[PDB]
Amino acid sequence: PATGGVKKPHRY
Amino acid sequence: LNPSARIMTFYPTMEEFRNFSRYIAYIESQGAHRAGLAKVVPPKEWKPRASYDDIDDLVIPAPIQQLVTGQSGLFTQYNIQKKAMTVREFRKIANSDKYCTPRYSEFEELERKYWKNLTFNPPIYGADVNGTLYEKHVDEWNIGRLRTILDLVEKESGITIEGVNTPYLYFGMWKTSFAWHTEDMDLYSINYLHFGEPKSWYSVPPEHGKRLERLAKGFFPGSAQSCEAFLRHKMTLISPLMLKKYGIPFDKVTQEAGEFMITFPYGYHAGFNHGFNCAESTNFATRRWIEYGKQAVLCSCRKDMVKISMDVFVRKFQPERYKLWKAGKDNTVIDHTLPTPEAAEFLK
Ligand SMILES: O=C(O)CC[C@H](O)C(=O)O
Ligand code: NI
Ligand SMILES: [Zn+2]
Repeated sequence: PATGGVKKPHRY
Repeated sequence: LNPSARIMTFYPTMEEFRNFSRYIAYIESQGAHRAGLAKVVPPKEWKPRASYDDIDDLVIPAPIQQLVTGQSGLFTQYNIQKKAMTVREFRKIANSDKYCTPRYSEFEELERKYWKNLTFNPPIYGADVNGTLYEKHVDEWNIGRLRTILDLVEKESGITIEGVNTPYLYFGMWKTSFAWHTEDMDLYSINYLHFGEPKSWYSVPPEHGKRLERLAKGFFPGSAQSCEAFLRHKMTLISPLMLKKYGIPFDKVTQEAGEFMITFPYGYHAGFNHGFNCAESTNFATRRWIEYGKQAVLCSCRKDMVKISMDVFVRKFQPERYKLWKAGKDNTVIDHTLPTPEAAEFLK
């Protein structure tokens, strides 16, 4: 989709 | 307005503190946005919460141990997720002798110790925790609901981008850090230090942001080759000594409990916490942001990265440029000096 995701960066 | 482009601090009255977007327009008409970062001390009468003693059971689902590898002022941070824990348990470890703030006299000293031991004794950071410590009764500068044109994303597409259009909590401890970056979609951001030890910031004037990106690109060739916007990975740390050495203009400021910090579009910043504390943050926008949002360089080497369709904003606030924009023929060039249009009220 065109809008979305989340600020929290990918964590190891 | 602020030729020095130095970080500015403001002291609004309760009457000025009530209209959020209007005050932002005011400080921008004073050149606050030039430094890419500004501090706003709220009126003494203002309090977002009555007391912060009723949160010891608050859960920090995904704490991260911050491992750092590097040398000569250039570092890369790897955030290792640890088992969930409550604020109570985090507070105990944060204040423990092994992770507690070192002894010092002046900030310059603590700053030196930070850059000296940042790769040693990896700290834990209760970062990106969904939630707010604001009492649902407060209507002034409420991070959970600022009412800026950014709401168009939720109110129109029914999409919620956590941390961007929703509040995030950050529980830090000595040496915990946030790497160099600009907000997603180069939006604004608001940071309030609820309580605890301070948080120091480093900021690069937006009008000089490109030369920081080029310096970063140079230092990390591989990362750049794999992703033009690798800095959005939020894993890059760069010391002020390195910045000065390569001629990158910048300034520093220390935020205290009870103070607000505002970052502006394309404003690069990074920093660290002096000790146990808690901050609430979220993004927001103004009419001036739209252009930055349209030209924002994005990261696509990863999934789940924040992506916002600029269609609703261009169509609404730039109807006479929409057709050319959709056609990919919009050649607008941004002037980082200009304040948001809403500031014309304070220009006369
Ligand atoms: O305080 C942190 O850990 C990150 C704060 C964020 O960079 C902001 O712009 O509010
Ligand atoms: Ni930020
Ligand atoms: Zn990427």
